[PDB]
Amino acid sequence: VLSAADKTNVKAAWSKVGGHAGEYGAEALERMFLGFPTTKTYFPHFDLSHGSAQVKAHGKKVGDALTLAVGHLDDLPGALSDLSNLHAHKLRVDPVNFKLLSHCLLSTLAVHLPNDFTPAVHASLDKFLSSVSTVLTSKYR
Amino acid sequence: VLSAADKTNVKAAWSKVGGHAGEYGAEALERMFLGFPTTKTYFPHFDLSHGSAQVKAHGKKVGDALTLAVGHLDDLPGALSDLSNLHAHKLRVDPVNFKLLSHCLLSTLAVHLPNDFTPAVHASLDKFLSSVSTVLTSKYR
Amino acid sequence: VQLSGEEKAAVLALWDKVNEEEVGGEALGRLLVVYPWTQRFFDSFGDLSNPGAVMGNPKVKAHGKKVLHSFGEGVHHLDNLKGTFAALSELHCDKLHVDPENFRLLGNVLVVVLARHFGKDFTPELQASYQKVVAGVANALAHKYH
Amino acid sequence: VQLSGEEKAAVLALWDKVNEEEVGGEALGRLLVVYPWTQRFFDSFGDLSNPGAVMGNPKVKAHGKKVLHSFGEGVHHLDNLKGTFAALSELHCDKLHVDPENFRLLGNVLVVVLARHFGKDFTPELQASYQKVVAGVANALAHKYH
Ligand code: HEM
Ligand code: HEM
Ligand code: HEM
Ligand code: HEM
Repeated sequence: VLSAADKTNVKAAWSKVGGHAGEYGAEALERMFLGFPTTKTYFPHFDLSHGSAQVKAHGKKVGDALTLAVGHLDDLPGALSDLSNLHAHKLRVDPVNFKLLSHCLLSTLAVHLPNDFTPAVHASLDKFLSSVSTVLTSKYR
Repeated sequence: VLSAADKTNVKAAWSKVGGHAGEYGAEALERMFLGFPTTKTYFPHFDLSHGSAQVKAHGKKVGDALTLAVGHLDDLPGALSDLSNLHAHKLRVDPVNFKLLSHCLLSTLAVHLPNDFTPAVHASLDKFLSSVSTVLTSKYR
Repeated sequence: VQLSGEEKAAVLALWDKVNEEEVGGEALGRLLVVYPWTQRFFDSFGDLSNPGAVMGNPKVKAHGKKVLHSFGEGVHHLDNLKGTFAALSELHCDKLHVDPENFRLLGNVLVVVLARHFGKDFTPELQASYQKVVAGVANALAHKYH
Repeated sequence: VQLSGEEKAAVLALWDKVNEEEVGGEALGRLLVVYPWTQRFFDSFGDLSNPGAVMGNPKVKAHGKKVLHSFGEGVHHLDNLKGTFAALSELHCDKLHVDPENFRLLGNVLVVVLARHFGKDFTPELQASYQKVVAGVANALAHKYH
């Protein structure tokens, strides 16, 4: 799914994200919860209020998870194995929700890095998110 | 994506299919053109008539291609690269179409092997078709 | 929404031969096994760990009979689907929050189950007609979406 | 297919500021680059091999403007989306055979382009309102299908 050009684009794109991966992850979640309320069903035990600290902490987790994946593009299945088990077997997240979060992540990146979010970057990042999403929804014990 | 258990199910199930792969592929196509007319778009030069020899001849191709894939479950990206270049780079087939053909292929199998098309085989066969589809719709070089 | 004159006839003719007990249950059973994330809405049904427990589950078989009953009311009220499913729409969409895409998956699984029971009598021309019915039902259920 | 009174106000107020040419051309261009199979419908426009050729193509820019103008009709007729897109629904579904999922994909690309153009002003609350508009437009275009 990911070509060499895509891997290059991703690594370079994440380099611009820098240390803001957690902030972006948090904002993306806020955008997802408001834009698609259905996703809130998965976080009953959360305080989804405006500026919630729980969402902020979780955003950080999601952001680090993504930085982790960018470092292991040639073996996402193994580097994200524990995460797949959690989302696919334990949580049983509808794969549709992953498209929602990915779209909200791209939207957030477009807002903060308008000059760097080019068509090519957008395209590779999208394939990247799709790849990560497939790994987290597949039950390949 | 394709676990060890799925692989065994796929190899075992395709053996029950045997030399009928071509026939099934041809029937699957016919079910697709009728059930989802939107797919006839990619075959303007085709005699999509009932009992067409062109459709029969093409079904054979699809059939052998899948038999080849079952033999390379551990390296589909390499084994199917020429078909990925064809469908993704040249034909630019909308990925939604692959889900339609996959569905029509499973329907065909349920018709001819109702006793072997158990829920477990149905699940593995579905993951197998999705993996093949991802590889053919991706531009990875 | 619309089927040809003898399309409806061939469709109903096949439905008259459908076993109200078996079909619905196998369809829900296959949905839960092939697309495991749907199991999330049926935890109260009990053990859905392996295909053996699912197909043999009593709740699944019973509920499937209900579901199969609904498609029926769908196959018989083609010209007025958005009205026959208005209630169920509010339930699945507004109450359960089931994503529309799943309505499509179950419709298709139902078609594969129909293909398994009727064999060569479930011709490509007939499946084509049922794909319209399946599409219509999925749309009506999604209609009331908010 | 509707929003709060305060939502419409916010949606329309932002539209006053949208340049259909700049936003439309970028949105169509990013659609063709991010989802390559959509290029299949615009071969008459010319070379769409790489992002450089696509974003600089005049046909792409001109057509993008037309598309954005249509969303504008939508935004100014949220209560009558089905009627506003009846003709385009016929064209895209019955004549072009464009799969509905693509109507949804272009809708999101558009929202991503709006986020890039308005930055921090395109708040998550504003986006949420636009996700409804985009959803409504896509559904209305898929009507003549089903
Ligand atoms: C590809 C994007 C995603 C990534 C990388 C991701 C990452 C993570 C990580 C790293 C955790 C656990 C962190 C920890 O152990 O504290 C987590 C937990 C979880 N994820 Fe995801 N996730 C993604 C998408 C989703 C989606 C779309 C949903 C559903 C809307 C979801 C629902 C959950 C839930 C409910 C938890 C458990 C939260 C808790 O109880 O603390 N995730 N995710
Ligand atoms: C997973 C299923 C698929 C497989 C394994 C597959 C396999 C093949 C093979 C083997 C060929 C090349 C045969 C040759 O060299 O003559 C081919 C050609 C082609 N395929 Fe597919 N295909 C699949 C899905 C699709 C889908 C979904 C479409 C679109 C509806 C499609 C459209 C075509 C077209 C238009 C050609 C060229 C036909 C011609 O001009 O003769 N394929 N495919
Ligand atoms: C075309 C598709 C479907 C049809 C025709 C349908 C029909 C029905 C019907 C008739 C009921 C009975 C309600 C009552 O007794 O008043 C029901 C309940 C329900 N449905 Fe569906 N349904 C469909 C798809 C789904 C899907 C895909 C899911 C989940 C992934 C789902 C989850 C449920 C649940 C959880 C209930 C409540 C069960 C209970 O507590 O008894 N349904 N459905
Ligand atoms: C919400 C989405 C969409 C809207 C609102 C939209 C709007 C329009 C409009 C306004 C026209 C102009 C027709 C005329 O000049 O009379 C048109 C034409 C067309 N659209 Fe779309 N469109 C949408 C999605 C798509 C998609 C996703 C595709 C295909 C992937 C597509 C392919 C075409 C083509 C090929 C034409 C003919 C272009 C020409 O020769 O002028 N459209 N569309």
